[PDB]
Amino acid sequence: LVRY
Amino acid sequence: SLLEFGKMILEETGKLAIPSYSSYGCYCGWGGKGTPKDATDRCCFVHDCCYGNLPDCNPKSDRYKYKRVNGAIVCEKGTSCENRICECDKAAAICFRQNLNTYSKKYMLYPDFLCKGELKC
Repeated sequence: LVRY
Repeated sequence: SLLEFGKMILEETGKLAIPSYSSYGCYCGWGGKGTPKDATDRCCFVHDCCYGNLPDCNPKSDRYKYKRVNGAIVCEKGTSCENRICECDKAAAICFRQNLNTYSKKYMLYPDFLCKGELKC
């Protein structure tokens, strides 16, 4: 899933 | 870890990390360039910087533990990396909560080409  | 951060975000804001924060503005979920679009995007900018402070940690996968002391997030002691990652995530979750009042759905799936320029941490 997500990347920040 | 990303999954823990996502659960923290949901707890804090009542929005699902995917899709509310995973592709928002210029910095949320995919980080890199541009002037952040609004306060929520600035939360992500700072969170990116916070992770950037930890080049020898792995925030996507490394798990930390935390608890709630009535409402408040308290990072519990793990490895140095885990502690610092937790503090970054805690700050971002609080920041998202503090800026829910200006969150705008028009910044979801924000296109890359509208994010130009480097902004220093």
